[PDB]
Amino acid sequence: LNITGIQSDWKVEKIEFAKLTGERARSAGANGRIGVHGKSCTVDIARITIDGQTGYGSSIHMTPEWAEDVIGRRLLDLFDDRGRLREAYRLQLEYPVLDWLGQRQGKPVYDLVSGAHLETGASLVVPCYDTSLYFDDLHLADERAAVALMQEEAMQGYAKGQRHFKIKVGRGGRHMPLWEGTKRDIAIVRGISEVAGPAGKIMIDANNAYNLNLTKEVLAALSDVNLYWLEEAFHEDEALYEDLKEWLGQRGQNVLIADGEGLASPHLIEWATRGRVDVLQYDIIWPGFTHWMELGEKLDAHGLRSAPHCYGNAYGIYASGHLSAAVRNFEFVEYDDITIEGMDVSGYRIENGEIHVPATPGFGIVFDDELVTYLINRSGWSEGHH
Ligand SMILES: [Mg+2]
Ligand SMILES: [Mg+2]
Repeated sequence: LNITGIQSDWKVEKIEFAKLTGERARSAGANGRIGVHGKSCTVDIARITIDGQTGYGSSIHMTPEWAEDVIGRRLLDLFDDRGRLREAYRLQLEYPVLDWLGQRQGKPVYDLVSGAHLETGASLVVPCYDTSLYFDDLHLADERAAVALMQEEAMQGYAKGQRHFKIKVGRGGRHMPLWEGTKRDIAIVRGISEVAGPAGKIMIDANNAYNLNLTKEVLAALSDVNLYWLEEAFHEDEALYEDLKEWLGQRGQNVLIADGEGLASPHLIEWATRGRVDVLQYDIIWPGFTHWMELGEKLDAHGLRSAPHCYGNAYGIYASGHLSAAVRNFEFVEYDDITIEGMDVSGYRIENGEIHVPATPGFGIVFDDELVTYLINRSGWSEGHH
């Protein structure tokens, strides 16, 4: 981030907070470890005002008491001598602040953070995948029926421009009997592979419901299906992933190991640098965008891949698209089709397995000021003044 244009008199004038609500296009069922996710979605949003101009973005871990202590601070003082937002402000304010900087400079965040030296202008187009393939089949006793239902769901995404798909597996860990559930996982993946076709990338996500041998059984069953990655087969463990990697190598089966969401092992990155994990999946909100810019740099330096987790928060989708400009080995935007009341994302569009990020200021999302003001006053909160 270049902050040489930030004037020292620009101060945080107001911070306001509200929870926006919406719905995903199709209700999401269970996954390997927990129950139905549902259709309702929310996004916690803050609106910051600095030098008479507003910026909007995701905000977490912020209380009115915390914000009260930030009012009156100079924007410059929120940054490192290296142009990086200080740790203390990231979760609460990085998104509103980055949006703000984009509004004030009239640039999309991707241009602010890319560190690019070549002339800008080229449209930002980023691979994405459909993450919405949950255990939506559990009400069906028949395996073939289950496959057909999941194929239809994949087709729904395909019609909306999705070409790559992540399929939840691990049905036998908790929700179905172990052996039947595992057979069904395999059959569903095969079925979706037929939908996606030869250029469609297929990922599977067990949400830790497998163990090493169950994982080997599933992978062997799916030899003829080109799987792009295997995500959270079981809780990350250097010894188990070392084994799996060697096993995959012996079979010449090319499947990336992906991990890192939730409460990750504190040694996961170490394990990745030693070759046990290929794709890292820390969440786009926590630890966040600034963190990911630094992490992405380190991962790039080791030839490791970045695939920020995003689920449960629609805002993170658009953030992920912008982050891609700052990380060489950026894999995909994890996409969930969500409509949030008051959050106009129409500048973005999906086409042929890619999300086209608009070149408009900040994150290119236009919030409904009046609705947000209502929500702030009704249930949210406000600190500072105009
Ligand atoms: Mg996952
Ligand atoms: Mg994990």
